[PDB]
Amino acid sequence: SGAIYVGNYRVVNRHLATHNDWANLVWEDSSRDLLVSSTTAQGCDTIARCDCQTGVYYCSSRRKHYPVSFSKPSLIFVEASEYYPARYQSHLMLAVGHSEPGDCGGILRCQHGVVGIVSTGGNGLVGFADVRDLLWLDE
Ligand SMILES: CSc1ccccc1N(C)C(=O)N1CCC[C@H](C(N)=O)C1
Ligand SMILES: [Zn+2]
Repeated sequence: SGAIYVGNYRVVNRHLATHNDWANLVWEDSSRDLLVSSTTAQGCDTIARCDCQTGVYYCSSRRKHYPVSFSKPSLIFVEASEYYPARYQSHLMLAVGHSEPGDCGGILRCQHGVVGIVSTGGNGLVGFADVRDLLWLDE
């Protein structure tokens, strides 16, 4: 679980969006596993605008923040789960790190701010949904 709170926006994994989220929708993309809903109060997260490939992510299944190197946002095969059929997920970055289902929503941050949120994983892999291209989150 977890979200990004920037301006009057709440950014969550689309597969974990609550009933309150769909009733206040701004934008969603199934192929990216992202959903953005509107908020009444202003949030304080800053979105990174960079091409960093090193950062720190929060892993709820270990209660630890880990430093990682991560790939550039790409179209990557994601196996079928209870939330999506087998498909390519776009704008996804992989790192070598622990993750389990339950860790989705953990923030990945670099020196410039929020880069993305945990969205997928594997044996010793963790995947993050990038948000650095969503320039409109700033305005
Ligand atoms: C952190 S998720 C995880 C971690 C280790 C191992 C497996 C997973 N699973 C199952 C995973 O990748 N998911 C389930 C949630 C939806 C994901 C998606 N964006 O399509 C696919
Ligand atoms: Zn950066």
